[PDB]
Amino acid sequence: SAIKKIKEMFDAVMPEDFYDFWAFCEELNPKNPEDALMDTMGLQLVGPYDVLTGKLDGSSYHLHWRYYYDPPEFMTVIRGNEDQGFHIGYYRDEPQALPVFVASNKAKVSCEMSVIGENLFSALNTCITENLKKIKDKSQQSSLKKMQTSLITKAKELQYSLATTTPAIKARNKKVNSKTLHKAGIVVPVNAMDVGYRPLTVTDAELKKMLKTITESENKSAKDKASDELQELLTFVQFANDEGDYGMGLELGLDLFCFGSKQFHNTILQLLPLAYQLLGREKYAKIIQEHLENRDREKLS
Repeated sequence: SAIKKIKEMFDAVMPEDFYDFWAFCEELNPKNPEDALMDTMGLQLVGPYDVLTGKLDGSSYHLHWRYYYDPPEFMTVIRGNEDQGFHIGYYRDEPQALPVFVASNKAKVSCEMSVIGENLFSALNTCITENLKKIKDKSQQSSLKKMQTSLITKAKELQYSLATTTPAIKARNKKVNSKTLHKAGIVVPVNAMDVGYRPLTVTDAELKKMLKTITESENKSAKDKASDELQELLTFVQFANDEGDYGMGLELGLDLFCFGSKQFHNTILQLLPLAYQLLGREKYAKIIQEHLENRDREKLS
């Protein structure tokens, strides 16, 4: 019941910890399981969790709670500080496949992704531990230190790891071709002849200086040269695409997306839609097309 409507609206299969985490929250706040973490740490379950609540019941739902710097692989499930744009979501290399780990992002700070666990129990344990080190009252150490005890004990009965990193995550990081500007990483197939990925001709630091000059610099000389250096990269990507190294177009597309400048929107759908479809990741091609279609938004709907 809950399963078929999540694949009805969000076209994706959720892990076991997704459903177990809602049960854990329902034992905390039975009326409003979504707001079980609200008074304690100020987080609310959203995204595919809104199917379990019923605020949206009666295509366009992937974008619902998709922040500015959320790549197609990222799907938000918990929202937080609205000044920082803090939120937690599942990172998923392949749309068919299950999420590889849980990650958080501060959309109003940078595009960088922070891996906080393999499941949402470890994700919450990481958030609790970080919050406990910051100065607070005696009662707010009391109120949240009880939730850590509750979180710990339910994680073990259900037998979920609470570590920040797990062997599977480390094994996945071995297969990453590039960290990307968001630092979460990209994984594409690479055959025996080492075909599939191709690194960028420029490093990440050099690349940001190239994009900065294009968007914010007053030297028609320097900005045209940097713009021409971007064309060389774009021209290298289609040589790679012709030869099968699809991963480079995926890296550079995500790097432009990570920079945040809306000047590169047209250039991003030059890269990522074509990349995701050559990689056999059709849905992620449709994600990015709609996200840049309307990127500045009231994430509620």
